[PDB]
Amino acid sequence: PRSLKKGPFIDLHLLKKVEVAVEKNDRKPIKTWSRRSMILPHMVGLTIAVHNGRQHVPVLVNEDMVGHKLGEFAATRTYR
Amino acid sequence: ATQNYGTGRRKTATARVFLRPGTGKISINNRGLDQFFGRETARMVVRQPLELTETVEKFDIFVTVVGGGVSGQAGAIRHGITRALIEYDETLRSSLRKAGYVTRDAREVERKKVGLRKARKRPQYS
Amino acid sequence: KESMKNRELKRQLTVAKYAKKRAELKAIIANPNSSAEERWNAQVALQKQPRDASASRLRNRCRLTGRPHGFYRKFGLSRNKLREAAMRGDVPGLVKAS
Amino acid sequence: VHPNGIRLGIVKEHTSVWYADRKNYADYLFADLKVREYLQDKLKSASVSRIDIHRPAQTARITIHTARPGIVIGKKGEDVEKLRQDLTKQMGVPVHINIEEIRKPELDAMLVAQSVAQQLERRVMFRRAMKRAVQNAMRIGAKGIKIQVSGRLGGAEIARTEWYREGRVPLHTLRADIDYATYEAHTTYGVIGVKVWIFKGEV
Amino acid sequence: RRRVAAKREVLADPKYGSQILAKFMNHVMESGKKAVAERIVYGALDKVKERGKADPLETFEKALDAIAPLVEVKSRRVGGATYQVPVEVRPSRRNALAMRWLVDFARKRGEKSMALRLAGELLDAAEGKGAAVKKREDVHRMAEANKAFSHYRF
Amino acid sequence: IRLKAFDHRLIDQSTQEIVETAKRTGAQVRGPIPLPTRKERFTVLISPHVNKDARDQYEIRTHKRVLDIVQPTDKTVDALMKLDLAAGVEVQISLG
RNA sequence: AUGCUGAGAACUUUCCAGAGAUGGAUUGGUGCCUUCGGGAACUCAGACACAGGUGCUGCAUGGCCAGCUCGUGUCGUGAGAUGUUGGGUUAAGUCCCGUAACGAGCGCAACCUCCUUAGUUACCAGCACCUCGGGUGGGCACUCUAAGGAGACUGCCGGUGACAAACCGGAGGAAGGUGUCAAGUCAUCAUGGCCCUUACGGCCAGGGCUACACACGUGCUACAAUGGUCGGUACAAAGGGUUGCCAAGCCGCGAGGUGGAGCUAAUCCCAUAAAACCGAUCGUAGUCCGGAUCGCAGUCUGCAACUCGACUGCGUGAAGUCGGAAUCGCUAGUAAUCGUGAAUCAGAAUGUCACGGU
Repeated sequence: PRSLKKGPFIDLHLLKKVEVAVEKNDRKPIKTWSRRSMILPHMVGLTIAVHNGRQHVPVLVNEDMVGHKLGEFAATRTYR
Repeated sequence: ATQNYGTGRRKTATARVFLRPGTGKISINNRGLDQFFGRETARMVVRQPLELTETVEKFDIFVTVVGGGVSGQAGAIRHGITRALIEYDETLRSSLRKAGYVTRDAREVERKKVGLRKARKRPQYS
Repeated sequence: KESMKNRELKRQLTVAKYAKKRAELKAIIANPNSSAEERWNAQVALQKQPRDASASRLRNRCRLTGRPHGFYRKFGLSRNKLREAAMRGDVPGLVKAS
Repeated sequence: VHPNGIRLGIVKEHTSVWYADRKNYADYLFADLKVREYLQDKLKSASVSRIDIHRPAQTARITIHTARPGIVIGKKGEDVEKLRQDLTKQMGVPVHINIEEIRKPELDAMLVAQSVAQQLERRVMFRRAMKRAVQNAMRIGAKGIKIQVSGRLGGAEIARTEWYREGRVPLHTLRADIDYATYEAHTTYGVIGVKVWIFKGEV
Repeated sequence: RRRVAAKREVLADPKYGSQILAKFMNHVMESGKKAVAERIVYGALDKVKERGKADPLETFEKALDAIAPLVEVKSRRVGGATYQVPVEVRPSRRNALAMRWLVDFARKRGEKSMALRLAGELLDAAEGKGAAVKKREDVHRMAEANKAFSHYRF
Repeated sequence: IRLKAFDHRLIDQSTQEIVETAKRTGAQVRGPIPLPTRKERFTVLISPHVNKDARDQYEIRTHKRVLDIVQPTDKTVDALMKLDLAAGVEVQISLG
C-alpha cells in the first residue's frame, strides 16, 4: 500500500501556524510535537525538527521531495 | 432378486453397488474402469481375486465409491469385489484368506498430537 | 498499580463518546460520489474535535485478572480461567470428546 | 491434567447451563463472576459448597447450597431481599433465591475446607486437629478420606507431603468420584491453603 | 532379545507377470507422484528390451550371479582387533546387495529420458559387465585375511 | 421446527416432550432428523512455565434438529415452549 | 483510593492562545425525593493524610528408564537389615513356585463391526423430468458426514517348563492373540531489612539503544540438464457470520475500492485450483534458475504516507559441483515436498498448518 489513494493533504489543526505563515517572513523554526506531523506539498523549503525528547538535528529541505516520512533528517536508530 | 447392497470404504465412504450377474463387466463411479482411470497400474490389482474366484464370466460389477485422493480409493477397489457376492452364496468363503483385502486399515492419519510434528512422526531432539 | 487500571478502561464511553458523528463521517468516504471540490468538507471530522475519536489504542484483556494474552472471542475471560471454570462449572458446553 | 473436567455429562451436572447465540455467547458470562466473590470474604458463616447459575424464563437463577439456615433465615424473609439487592445490582439480571435442605452436611468437601481456616489462625494445634477433622465425620456413610498435606505445618522450609490418610480413596478413576476443595487463607505467618479430598461412595 | 516382526511380502503385479519384482515401488517413488511413476515402474521395463531381443524378466532374474556377494561385512569384538564375519549366508542377505545397489548408480549417467536413466543399467548383466559387478569381486579378495575367523575368535 | 440447543443430552430429552404431546391432539408431526457431532478442536496452554510443547484438547458441541408440522395449528409449539426448557435451553420454534 | 466544605447536579466543554491537553466565552437547561424542612451524584477545586515500590531480594514466604516407602513381626548390642533375596518369567516391584516373613499404599497395569427412527430447503440407488447443473413431488429400502451403543479374547485344544507364570503355534474367516539435580519471580494470588517521602501524587516528555571487526544450536530448499519463461486438465469450496464475511467484477497481463447472487447460510466472499497425457525451438551450463543501495510512482483505512512497502512486468549487479575432518540420527504405517476459514463484532499472527492420497 501507501499509494496515492490519498491525493491531497487537507489537515486543519496541523495547519494554523503554517498556511497563515506564508505572508510572514521565515525567521523562526516551526517546532513540531510529533514524529508523524507533515505539511503541504506547495510550501516546499520549511524546517521541521525530529521530535523525541533531548536535542535537535540539522534539517535541510530542497525542492524535490514527494515520498515518505520525516525519518531521514534524524534517523530511526541514529547509531549511538 | 440380485438387487443388493454392498459397500467399499476408504476415507469414510458409503458405497453403492448396483450388482447383477453377467459376464465380467467392470465399472466404477458412474464411469467405466477404462473411462475414469487409466495412466495407472491400480486398475488390475483387483484382477488378483477376480481371476482366482473364476467370476470373470459370471457377474457385472459397478462399485461407486467416492472421496479420498488420486490413488487412495484405488485402495477401495481392493475391498469391494466379494462383499456383495458372499451375501449370495458360500462357494468362495474360505478360498479368500490368501488375499486378505477387507480390513479397513486404522493405521491411517488418526488424532492430531501436539508437541510432535504429525501423528507419531517425531521432531528434532538432542 | 492503581492509576493504570482505571484510565484506559474508561474508553468504553470516550472512544464512542460522540457515536453519531462517527458514523455520519465514515461511510461516504468509501463512496466515490464526492465531487472534485468536495475533497475537504468530509475532512473536518474527528481530530481537533478532541482526538479520542479513533480506536488504535485499545486492547482486550480479562475481567477479574486483567491478562491480555490468552483472550479469545468466545469469552470475556482468559487462559488462566478455562482450567478453573468449567470444573466448578462456569462455562456451558465445554465437554471433552474426540 | 484435570480429572474434574471429564465428568461433565453422564455422572454429575454442569452448574452453568444457559445459552445465548454464537455471537451472543458472552453476554451472560459477564454476570458469572461477582457472585462467588461475595461468599468467600463475607458469608463464611453457613459456608457454600456448589452454586448453580442458570438462565430460566426472563430473569436468572442462583441457588446457594449452604448448611445453616438459622443464621441466614430469620423471621420470614428479612435477609432474603438483602441477598436479592446486594448481589443483583452489579449482576446484569435479578435472581429469585430458593433455599434447600442439606441435612447431615458433613459429606461435602467445601463444608469442611471452609471450616479449618477459622481454626488455624488462632494457634490451635496443626497436628491433632487434622486427624480429628476426619475422626468424627466418619461414623456413618463414607468409607475413606485422604488429605494430602504438602505445605507449611509450623516450619517455613517444609516440602513434607504429609500422610493424613484414613481408608481407601482412589483419585484417578471417574466412577470413584474425586472431590477438590482448595480453600486458601492467611494464617499469622505462612500461606496455608486448606485442601480437602472427602471420598463418598461410588454410584 | 526376540525377533517380533513377521515377514510379509506382498507380490501381485497387474500386467507384468513377475515373481519377485512387483512391490518394488519404493525408491522409484521419490516421495512424489504415481502418475509420474508410470513410465518408469513398468514403462522402463518396456524400455529396457526395446533395443534388445528378449523378455525383460530374463535379464532381471540373473542379477543373483555376480553382483551378489559371498561373505558379510559386520564387525565383531573379541578382546582385540575388530573382526568381520565371513560365512556362507542364506539368499536374503547376499541378494539384498544384488538389487538395490544395481539401481543406485543412476546419477552419474544423467542422460535423456528419466525413464531410461533408472533402467539403463539392468541389461548390462548378461555377461555382468556393469557398475555393481566391480565391487562384488572386491569382496572375495578382501576376505582372504578373515576367512579363518568363523569359530576361533568370532 | 428448528431449535438452538446445547448438545446430545438436552435436545434428545427436549424433543421427547414435543412430538408425542403434539400427536396426542389429533395432528401429524414427523420424526427426528439427525445431526452429528460438531467437530471443532480447541488448543490452549496449561503449564505454569511458558512452554510450547504443552497443548491439549477441548470442544463445545452444538446440536440442532429439523422438524416440521404438517397441519399448522398446534398449541404444542406455543404453550409448550415454556415447558421444553429446564435450566438454560432456549427453544426457538419454526412453523413448518 | 480518600474524610470535611462549593457556585453550578451531571451534559455541552465542538470552537480560540493548542504548530500540543484544557482552565474557560462555556453558544441552551434546573434539575430531584415534596412532614414543602431536608437530601444527594459531578468539569475543576483550597487543607490534613496518603495511595505509587516502575531498583534490591527464590536462601527464615511457590502449592496442583523404572523404582521408592509405611505398618506389623522377627533376627541384630545397635545403626541397620528381612520383606524387595533366590529359581523359573515379565513393557514392568509383571508374576508362578520356593522363602521369617505377612498384609499394604504409591509408579507400572486399567481409568479419559450391532440400531429402531432417521433427511422441511442437498439431489436421482425408486424414477418421470432436467440445461442428464437435477426446477421438484419421491429419495425412510438398491441411503446423505451418526447421539448413543453387544466392542476385540489368557478365549480355547496341543508340544516345553515344577505344569506355571508366561513363552512358542491353530481358530473362525476376503478381522485375531496384547521418589529424584544449595541455580529462572520478595513481580500476574502472594510477601521482607532500606528507600521516592514539593515524590516514579506533574506530565503536553527539549532523543543520543544495529561502526561488520567473528565463531556460530549447525536443523526446507541443489548438485544446471528432464533441459531454461505460462493465462490451460475428470478438480478445492463450508461455517462464526443483527458495529460482520467483503460476488461473475464493469477494473484485468495480475489490481475483483462504487458493485454486490449469500444479510442469520444441506447456500456462499479468499470460489480459482489437484505433482498425468507426447508438452513446444534446441536434446547433458557456476551460466538465457541469478536482479541485495539507483519502483520511481498508480480515483482503496480516511482530517495523520513532504529524499523508505504489498501490487514480483523480469531491461539486471555473482559466490547452489557427491557433504571428506566426523557426527543431528531410521527395525512399520514408518525415513516422506498439495493450504488454515472466522475479533472486545475493521480480514499482511511462517521451522511443530484443519487432508501431505506415497
